[PDB]
Amino acid sequence: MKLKSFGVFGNPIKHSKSPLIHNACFLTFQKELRFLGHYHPILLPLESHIKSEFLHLGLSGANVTLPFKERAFQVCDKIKGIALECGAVNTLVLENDELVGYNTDALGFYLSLKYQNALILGAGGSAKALACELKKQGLQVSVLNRSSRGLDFFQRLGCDCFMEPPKSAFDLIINATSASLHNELPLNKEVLKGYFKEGKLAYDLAYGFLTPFLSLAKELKTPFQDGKDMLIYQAALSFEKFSASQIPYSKAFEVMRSV
Ligand SMILES: NC(=O)C1=CN([C@@H]2O[C@H](COP(=O)(O)OP(=O)(O)OC[C@H]3O[C@@H](n4cnc5c(N)ncnc54)[C@H](OP(=O)(O)O)[C@@H]3O)[C@@H](O)[C@H]2O)C=CC1
Ligand SMILES: O=C(O)C1=C[C@@H](O)[C@@H](O)[C@H](O)C1
Repeated sequence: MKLKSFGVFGNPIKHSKSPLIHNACFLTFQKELRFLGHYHPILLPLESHIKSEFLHLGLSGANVTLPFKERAFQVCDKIKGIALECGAVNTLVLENDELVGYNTDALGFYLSLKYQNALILGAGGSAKALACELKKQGLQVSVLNRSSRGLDFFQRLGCDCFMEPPKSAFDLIINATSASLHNELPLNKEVLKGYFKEGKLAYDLAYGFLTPFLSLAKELKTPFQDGKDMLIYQAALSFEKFSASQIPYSKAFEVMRSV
């Protein structure tokens, strides 16, 4: 049997539960796979090059997490599937000696979600995949962000874009910023309170602890959900891509969910 190398690129990366759930799958499916796969956390400098590192490390496949998903989109040799509409790549696979990118956040988020409009906080890789997905489900989408960079993408999708918080009600209030993992609110506390009091679901992408955003939803008795189901769904989808589409995602998902 041959060894194959995988990982997850990020900064920070120490929080990531992607190694745990993937490694479990690589062991569970080793015979099917006919290789011995191992998945590492990989802390990348803010100014390194995703493609060069992937190649230098000899990876067969990787995930990409904050703050690299839009950069991954720019450096792939080839993009496939819905990533072509996401402006963001979270899944890398070496295919035909080329670095190919995919996006599993869009469908992972779809699957994780059991609504007519949405407010997305955040403009980065995760927010782009989400906005693309929600617009496809027929939702109205508004995007509120700190900065005005990277908003052409949301305008062309047909979203309403803001730097000043709109005074209107949103069913879904989604925290797709990286504030939580640096552990601060994505927005002013009082503004956020008003959104929650009229909202139906507070959704934070961060997983593994109670974020300031979700603690405040909790405090107000607004229904809330963290990033765990999305993590596992996108992970499974990626694993399917890692396997060259041999292991079906639903098979990975059951192993990942239990570990
Ligand atoms: N459910 C799950 O398990 C998943 C969760 N998500 C999570 O979503 C988060 C975002 O990831 P990703 O999109 O790749 O990261 P990016 O670095 O691509 O984007 C992060 C965004 O958050 C914004 N932001 C950061 N700090 C603040 C702040 N204090 N206030 C308002 N906005 C802020 C940034 O704005 P600016 O440009 O102004 O800095 C940027 O728009 C991460 O925590 C990631 O783990 C991602 C995938 C899966
Ligand atoms: O925390 C993680 O390990 C990840 C989170 C999301 O950004 C995913 O998109 C990424 O592929 C892996």
